[PDB]
Amino acid sequence: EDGYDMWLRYQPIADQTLLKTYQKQIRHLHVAGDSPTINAAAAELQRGLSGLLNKPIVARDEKLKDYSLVIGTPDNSPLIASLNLGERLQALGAEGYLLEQTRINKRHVVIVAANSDVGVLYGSFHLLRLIQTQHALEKLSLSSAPRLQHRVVNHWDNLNRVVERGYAGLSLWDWGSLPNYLAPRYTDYARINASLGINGTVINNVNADPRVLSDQFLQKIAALADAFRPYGIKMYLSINFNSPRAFGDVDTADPLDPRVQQWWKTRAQKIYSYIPDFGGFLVKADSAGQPGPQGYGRDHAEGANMLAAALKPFGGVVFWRAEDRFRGAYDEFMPLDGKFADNVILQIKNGPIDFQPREPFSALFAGMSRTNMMMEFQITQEYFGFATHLAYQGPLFEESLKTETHARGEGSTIGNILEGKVFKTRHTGMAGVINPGTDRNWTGHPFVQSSWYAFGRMAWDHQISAATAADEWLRMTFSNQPAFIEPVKQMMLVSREAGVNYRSPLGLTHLYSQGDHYGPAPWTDDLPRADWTAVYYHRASKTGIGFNRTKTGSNALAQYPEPIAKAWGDLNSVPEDLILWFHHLSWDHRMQSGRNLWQELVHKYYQGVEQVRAMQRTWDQQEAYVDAARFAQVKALLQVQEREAVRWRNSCVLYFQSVAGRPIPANYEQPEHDLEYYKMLARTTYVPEPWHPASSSRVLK
Amino acid sequence: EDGYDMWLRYQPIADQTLLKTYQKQIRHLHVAGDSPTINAAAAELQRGLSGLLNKPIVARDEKLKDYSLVIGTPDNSPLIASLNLGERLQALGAEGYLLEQTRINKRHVVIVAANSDVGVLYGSFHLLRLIQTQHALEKLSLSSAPRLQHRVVNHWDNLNRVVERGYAGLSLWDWGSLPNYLAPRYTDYARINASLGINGTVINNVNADPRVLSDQFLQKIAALADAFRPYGIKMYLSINFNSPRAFGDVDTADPLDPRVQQWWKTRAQKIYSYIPDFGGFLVKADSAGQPGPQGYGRDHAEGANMLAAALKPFGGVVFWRADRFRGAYDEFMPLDGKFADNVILQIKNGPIDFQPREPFSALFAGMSRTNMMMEFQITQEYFGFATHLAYQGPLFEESLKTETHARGEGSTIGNILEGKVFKTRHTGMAGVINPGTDRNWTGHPFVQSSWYAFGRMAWDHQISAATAADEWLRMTFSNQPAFIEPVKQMMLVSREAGVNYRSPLGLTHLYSQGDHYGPAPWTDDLPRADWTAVYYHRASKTGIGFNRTKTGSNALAQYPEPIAKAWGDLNSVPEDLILWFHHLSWDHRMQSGRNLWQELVHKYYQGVEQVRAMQRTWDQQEAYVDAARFAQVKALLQVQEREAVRWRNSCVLYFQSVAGRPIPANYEQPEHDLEYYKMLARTTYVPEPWHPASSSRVLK
Ligand SMILES: CO[C@H]1[C@H](O)[C@@H](O)[C@@H](O)O[C@@H]1C(=O)O
Ligand SMILES: CO[C@H]1[C@H](O)[C@@H](O)[C@@H](O)O[C@@H]1C(=O)O
Ligand SMILES: [Co+2]
Ligand SMILES: [Co+2]
Ligand SMILES: [Co+2]
Ligand SMILES: [Co+2]
Ligand SMILES: [Co+2]
Ligand SMILES: [Co+2]
Ligand SMILES: [Co+2]
Ligand SMILES: [Co+2]
Ligand SMILES: [Co+2]
Ligand SMILES: [Co+2]
Repeated sequence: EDGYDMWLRYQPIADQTLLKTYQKQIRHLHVAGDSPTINAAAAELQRGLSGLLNKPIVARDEKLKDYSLVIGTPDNSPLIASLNLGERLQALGAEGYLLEQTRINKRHVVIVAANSDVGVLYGSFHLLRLIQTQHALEKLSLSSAPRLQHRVVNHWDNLNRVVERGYAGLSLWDWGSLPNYLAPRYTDYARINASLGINGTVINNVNADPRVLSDQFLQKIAALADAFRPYGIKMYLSINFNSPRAFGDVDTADPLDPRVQQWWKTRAQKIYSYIPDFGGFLVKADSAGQPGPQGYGRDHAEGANMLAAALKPFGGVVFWRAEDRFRGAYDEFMPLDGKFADNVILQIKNGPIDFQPREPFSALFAGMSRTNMMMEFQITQEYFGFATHLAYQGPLFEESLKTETHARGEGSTIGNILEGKVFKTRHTGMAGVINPGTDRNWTGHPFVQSSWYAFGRMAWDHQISAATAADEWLRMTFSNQPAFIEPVKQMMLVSREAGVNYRSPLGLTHLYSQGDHYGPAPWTDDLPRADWTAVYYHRASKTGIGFNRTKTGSNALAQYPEPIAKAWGDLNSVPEDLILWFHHLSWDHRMQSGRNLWQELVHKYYQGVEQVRAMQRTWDQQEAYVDAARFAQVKALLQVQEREAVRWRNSCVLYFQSVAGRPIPANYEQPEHDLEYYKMLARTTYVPEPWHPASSSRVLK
Repeated sequence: EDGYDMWLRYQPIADQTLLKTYQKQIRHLHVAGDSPTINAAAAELQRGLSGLLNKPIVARDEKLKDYSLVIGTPDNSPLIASLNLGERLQALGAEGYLLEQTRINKRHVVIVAANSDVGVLYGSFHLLRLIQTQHALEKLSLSSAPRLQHRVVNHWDNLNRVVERGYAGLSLWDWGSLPNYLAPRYTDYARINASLGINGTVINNVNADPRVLSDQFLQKIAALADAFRPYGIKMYLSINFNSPRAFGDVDTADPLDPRVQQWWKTRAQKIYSYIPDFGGFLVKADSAGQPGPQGYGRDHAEGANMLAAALKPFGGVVFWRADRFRGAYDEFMPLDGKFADNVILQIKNGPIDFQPREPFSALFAGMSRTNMMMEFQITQEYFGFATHLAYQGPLFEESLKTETHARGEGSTIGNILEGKVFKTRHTGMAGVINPGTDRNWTGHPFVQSSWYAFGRMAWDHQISAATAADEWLRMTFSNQPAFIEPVKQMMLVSREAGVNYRSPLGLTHLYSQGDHYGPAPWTDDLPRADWTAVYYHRASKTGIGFNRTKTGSNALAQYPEPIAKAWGDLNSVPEDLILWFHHLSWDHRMQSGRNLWQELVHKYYQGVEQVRAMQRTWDQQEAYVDAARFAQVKALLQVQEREAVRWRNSCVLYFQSVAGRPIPANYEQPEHDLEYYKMLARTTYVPEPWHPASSSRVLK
């Protein structure tokens, strides 16, 4: 195996007793419909059932045979219509489905039924997933519908095909041969995403290139959209707010200028002439040298609404990305609550800083009550070790979605807020920055596939656990052997926390080398902005560490609902895993463990390395259950991870020691090298990413 | 089929009668030896014979069975030794081999016999190739030995994994996971190269990163060298001449400074501790802001010899890379004889820079006391990146069979390289392949054929482009004669088509600078005139061409007298080179009867028609090719035709604007005007990750 199939591995069921049972239950595949989407579902079931059941199962439209899988909607399949599903289908809406073992004219059947063709597609993938994961079909009766409307992936891909925060190869999109060459991989990409119910893609970098709106590129993009359409995936583009100027058509991009308004309306007309079901726009504006409305003295609602007005006649939406930097997004956007148009959705990262290994929830989610919102999670491992560290992100996503905000009573979880139940809003969604590439296994590190998987599962149902998604993924990707699943599932579940522990435990954050983000640099000071440095966030000194965000410091806690401000502001109740986000504490503060804060910091850094070492031992125990190639690859990558984790640990412990002046407790292995040595390693250790200039650095001392 | 196997496709022989014959001839595989290299040969034969013959053939060391393939050297295989092959075998040297149907102890056998283990490996690949190309084994008796010593590939790969002039993905070398992860692909890379007898690789860019010589990277590089070693491929590195300074160890890199001499000696000792059979260095120096000896007021021999002295105790070599036309010749000729015996001057086929046709580099006929090797380009820097179909076999054949008259008749470029003209110590050729992580290694499927042809010609420089194409098509696509003939001819015309729609008649250097994707024959006003196009063509209202005769730059005087004579005389100069050497009036009448203006138009239009004919030919092959590669090549040919039209229109309209002559009415008038094509040059996507032009946001 080389990862190309990801979790859609349609190999014969290994449990021979179970295989025989499936073979008895599904002897035929009945498909009456013939739309592109139903055809895609039929093709997936034909290849999937044939592979899993080890016999030729061909989709046919013929008189119903005993022991058939029958798929369709009441509108395209008279067999489905005859069951008179009624209210049972009503609950499923536009994208849901019902899977059920039943009878049609005394024939034994399993149905995949829906209101829409895309619901049939999603249900077909779930039916395959039940078999892939060795679940029984006898007495099957289940229905499901997605809990969020816009379930999207994001690709930070430059048109030169280098991917920003891209650790898995070049951009999938081969502009040089588009629109002429419809590569099979474009269809495989659509299959991967549709298998999770992902229904949208933003294919181009948020650091946006205006060329994507030119005819030259719209023709190429349309060819991708055509490949994606049968699988239910709408096309979206990141836009450059200054495009009217870049195209030399208008001497300003001010959204209140009628010529600018018209430029975008005319451009939307052009887009929809190529892509009649185009989803809309992703916008990064006035952030990091990206142009925006504030460049013309206008606010973000004025800019978003101008774009939204251009898209509204075509049914498009705008995904608008949202002294103490922690306070920034909330302070910028809270005054605009209620000012955005109904087809604008504010796309907000899980936390207020930037995808750090642990962040508290973004206060905007509990504060904006009159604005559509959507979550943005990161899959690509910008902060979790590129393609060389194993870091299943399921637990990060779950932790986020199940976080209680107390916005409006108990049950105001991030997930319930996203679903729209808390504040009663129109558009809902989640976006996942996946940044795959042309590597054979799409994601570089095999385990990044598990993070993509969990994100799509959770976008469908935000209460799905990291454990459940890992169990599925492991079954689908590797093995159904219980003795494999349990230890590898636990290895996955600990991997995120390991990555917190050897980098920045206890509420520490932003300790990375700038701007490449591969390795440690907790000493970083003196950049163009203080909030780019590490020292700004940790504030370590001889007496203590941490950033005071209570009422006696920046009072960022007042940005949160009262119950959260209260819990996090009191040392007696604040979780230790967030503590240094909100409190500057003396090194002698005693933690729950009985250690002082210095000792606890050291313990966590050393624990992260030990957790990696334990993952290595776990993986080595699985040799009998995994193919030799992927086995060897993951074993090797875990060796790289352990070496880097040691570098992280030694770099940060020695750095913080240099500031606190306390000894590393004697039981721990003392670093043989000094802090200067680790500063030298930070300057000289290869940064394994094509995009960031640090990978080209010739510094050797 | 996704290209990953390239030409090593071990699928059952499609001709059922032939398949049965092979199955009767090779029923067993006998391998007595067990060195890493013999094991690699055995593994290749096991997978290849099993695939091709559609039955399990397992390498064994057991009592000889009737109808066996028996491989080895006299030293490792008593069966082979028992044949007492003597002089016939020994004459094939350290890399040659004998393939022969014979008998041993009354058993019917086919032997793969050699003097060395790598010779067994090479012969094993040829044995497989005979089967793959549906050649008969009955009465087989054939021997071969390579005609050049150093048969190397070059990769212009940056350590960030972006490839310079790289149109086939990221660099293969995954530095972030090395040395720990020995990816299967590293072994497959070695297999591909060893199947052609390629015995060296320079893995990193000539625009050299000094970190390759650090312990951090040497550890990584050694892991690659380890993967390559069983396949007979030595590791080489491009070096940065300023490394002593970059490492902070010396405040100069002057090769006459004893501290510099010692720095390189110590560094070589370090390298050879990691890689005991390290091949040596490739060097690009004092070229385009690359550091070199001239930066310290020293000459290229002083610089090369300093590096060479560091490598000599370990048996390593230095591949030193060599009116702009007269540059090279005038720079190295004074140094002929001044280079050490482990220095080899690596010279591009022509004096400019891999242009679609160039006259031979005069250095090849001039340097009579210096080791030389050829450098050819496979990656399509000047032939359309990964979107154009351009088999390069004809370019390499054209070069290698060129008579130079260096020491009278018989002084072909190939004979010079081989050491038959000037007595020499080291011989070779280097091929700039620049593959990457794309599934098919080369982006465009047909770039594989160029890599193939280069490897066959490095082994035997008299192999034709046609012979190499025949083999590659059989191995890669189909053995059906009705397929082979038209697709072979399509391949053979593809180079010339790429000359014709870009720069026929001796025109050159008409590309967009510095990305090189599209036309820009109007380019003037760069920091150096010899970067522009107009410098080369000198087009005016009265004529076109560059005078390199005795009345102009006299570059022809750099060639042997019979070439200077032939090319200086309008009566004998080949028309396909004419504007390299003569500035001619537009009314000059060509052999066709057209005037030069008319002939220029005819050639540009011919190139487009040649691409359209390639399209029609390919469409006729749908029955013989798998659906996926069929569709891919079909689509790429559409892109190529669109780009060829852009090239033709841009250049014809440009030259028209200068000559002020009409395009004859039997040619289709361009869709738009010259300004429109200047706009398309600014705005047409440049499909390469490396060159900054692919990031250009210019829209007008
Ligand atoms: C795509 O830009 C990224 C950027 O690479 C990273 O440094 C950070 O600033 O986040 C940005 C974002 O989320 O837009
Ligand atoms: C690798 O550098 C190349 C360069 O990309 C190209 O522009 C030309 O100058 O040739 C150089 C060379 O052959 O060294
Ligand atoms: Co994988
Ligand atoms: Co870039
Ligand atoms: Co919506
Ligand atoms: Co574990
Ligand atoms: Co202490
Ligand atoms: Co191919
Ligand atoms: Co680069
Ligand atoms: Co030699
Ligand atoms: Co043809
Ligand atoms: Co005329």
